[PDB]
Amino acid sequence: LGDCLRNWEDLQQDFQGIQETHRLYRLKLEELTKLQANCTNSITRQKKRLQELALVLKKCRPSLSMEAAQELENQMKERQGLFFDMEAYLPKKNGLYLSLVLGNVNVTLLSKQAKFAYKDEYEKFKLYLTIILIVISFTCRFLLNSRVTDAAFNFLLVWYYCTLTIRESILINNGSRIKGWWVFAAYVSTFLSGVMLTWPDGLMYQKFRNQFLSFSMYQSFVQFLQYYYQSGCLYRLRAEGFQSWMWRGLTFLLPFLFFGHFWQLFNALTLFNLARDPECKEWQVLMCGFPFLLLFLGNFFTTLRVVHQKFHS
Amino acid sequence: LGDCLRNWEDLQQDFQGIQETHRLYRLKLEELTKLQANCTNSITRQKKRLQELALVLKKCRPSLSMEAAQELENQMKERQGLFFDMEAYLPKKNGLYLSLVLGNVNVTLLSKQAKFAYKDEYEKFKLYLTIILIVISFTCRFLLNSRVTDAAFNFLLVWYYCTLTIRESILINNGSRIKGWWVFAAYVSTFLSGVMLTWPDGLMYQKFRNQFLSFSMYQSFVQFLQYYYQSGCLYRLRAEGFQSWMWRGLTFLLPFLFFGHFWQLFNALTLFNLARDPECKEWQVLMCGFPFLLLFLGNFFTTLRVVHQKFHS
Ligand SMILES: CC(C)(COP(=O)(O)OP(=O)(O)OC[C@H]1O[C@@H](n2cnc3c(N)ncnc32)[C@H](O)[C@@H]1OP(=O)(O)O)[C@@H](O)C(=O)NCCC(=O)NCCS
Ligand SMILES: CC(C)(COP(=O)(O)OP(=O)(O)OC[C@H]1O[C@@H](n2cnc3c(N)ncnc32)[C@H](O)[C@@H]1OP(=O)(O)O)[C@@H](O)C(=O)NCCC(=O)NCCS
Repeated sequence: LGDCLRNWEDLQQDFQGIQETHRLYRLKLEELTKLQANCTNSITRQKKRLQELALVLKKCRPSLSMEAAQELENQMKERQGLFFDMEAYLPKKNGLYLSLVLGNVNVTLLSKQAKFAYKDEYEKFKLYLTIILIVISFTCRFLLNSRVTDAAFNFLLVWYYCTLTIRESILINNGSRIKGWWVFAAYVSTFLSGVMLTWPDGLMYQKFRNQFLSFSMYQSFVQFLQYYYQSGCLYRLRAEGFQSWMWRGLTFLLPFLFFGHFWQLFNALTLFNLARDPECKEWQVLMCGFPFLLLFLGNFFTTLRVVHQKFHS
Repeated sequence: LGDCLRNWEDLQQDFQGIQETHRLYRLKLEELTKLQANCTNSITRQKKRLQELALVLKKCRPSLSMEAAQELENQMKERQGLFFDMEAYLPKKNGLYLSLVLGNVNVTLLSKQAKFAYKDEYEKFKLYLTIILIVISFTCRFLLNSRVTDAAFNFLLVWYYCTLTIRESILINNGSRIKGWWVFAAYVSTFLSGVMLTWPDGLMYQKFRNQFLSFSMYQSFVQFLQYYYQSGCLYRLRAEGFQSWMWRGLTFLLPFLFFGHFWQLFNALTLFNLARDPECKEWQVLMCGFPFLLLFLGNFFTTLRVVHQKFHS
């Protein structure tokens, strides 16, 4: 009717406004997309030129005011670190893994509150799937001696460790100092739980079923303590007394980490004593004992490293 | 030395500049991040108010110049589509699936050349993994009658269909009109290839091994024709004569799509005749015949839908 168009025009009176407002935004979006690329080639050509200055300096300090020359070291150690806080608000480019899974989308959070809010969502993610991986691995272990439910647990374990590699790769390019092992221990665990699906139900599977299930039920319990430490370390780093918490959550975490690292060792030697048995006929016995042997030496000799660097600091 | 610092200062004569330049960028980045949210709440409150105008009109046209009332339709048919080209340069928010896998990162490409360059990379991705899924499924089918290599093919098939759901979900929020089935046919195929790993090597597996392997070797060959059509429809839509190609690549695609849809039907009825056999003892016989029965009715009655809408246009 008449008024039916009267309200139709009182709403398009400002549709000229957003149409006007959306012009001055795609213009801002396009001039901002060039300020990023401008600011990216200019701090990357200086940095590659900066290290060139260091090598020209590195060769002389052995041959040589002993520190008058290394007074230039702390001059380019913070500056190269100044470039790192610069490059933290510039869009990076995906690595070989994210370009595979996601393509060439941009995954860098261009804020300091957005890297936080994403690393908080990441710790909550590992906690919510820890409440599922400890409820599904408890029925599997105690309530149901089945194989369709045990294969549904390894399909969650595979999907949960594949989602970690993706989320730990979005953290790694948005400014996270995740040591190389922790991102590899997820590929090793996806593999170890992948060869766990191909394992035919038989006599060796029922002899390692209780060990694997009650370990990945413990490995979820220790991820409840990792959460409360990890999320307490990122909610306190945002805002001396922080090393009194860090050296308290760690003291109450290491015994539960080393009881887990020596359960992976025990889980490996088992699959090596299940192989020497004639009733064994499956390669999956040996090809699980090696991941449990990698995950031991990798996790153990890295958690010791993390404490060897925190002891000095 | 002396000149060793002379070049140290000639390189930081502009480090005051980028430090200056990087201030005026994070300021632009922060005022742009507010222009997006400003422009997002203003075209979403008008749109939800726009449909309100339509319902206030929709009730009167049956009860009632009746076309002077319905000329309001095409007045807000493209207007609501005008909002769709607006919202195409604003960052969306991830759906329930991307928020699971990726978190709350932003995955929308804010350009028209960036949505193209990402949908081109997506078609090339499906082509490169089609050359792997046709080389690994040919050895499996003809060269190697093994089980560790057949389980390595289903682990690629699972990973390939899980990477499609992620990449088809980044397309869907960056402006792609992918029909609901095509994104579901990937969850059905991941499941069907997931219950293909749990299938214990036995007597029923060796009776369906040749069918499944030679189908997923055909299904890769038809993805060579899908690529050259999909990428030909993507490089021509960028730049009458386009319906002469579209109705030619389609004419040479439908016979290869319906020979594939009636192979999924044949693959389903087989797993229903492998169940009625006493020598069958595995639920995986039935739980594959249903996905092959979904993938038939879903793919077939959707490819017919796609041709039923292109016939009218
Ligand atoms: C000591 C420990 C508990 C955490 O200490 P930490 O202070 O967080 O480690 P770092 O000082 O090296 O910091 C590395 C960065 O990556 C994170 N990080 C540390 N361990 C990580 C891990 N396993 N996975 C992902 N991120 C990790 C840290 O939060 C930090 O992030 P940020 O600097 O961007 O904020 C670590 O050894 C750990 O997490 N071990 C788990 C291994 C395990 O599960 N063993 C049992 C198997 S049954
Ligand atoms: C007809 C067909 C070949 C493609 O026609 P089409 O014109 O591309 O489809 P539409 O017109 O509906 O367009 C839908 C959108 O999603 C894309 N699309 C179409 N089919 C798609 C599919 N299976 N997967 C992903 N995207 C698809 C289109 O490229 C288009 O993208 P865009 O508009 O953002 O540029 C389609 O039926 C198809 O791809 N079928 C494949 C199913 C199959 O593999 N069967 C054999 C199984 S053995």
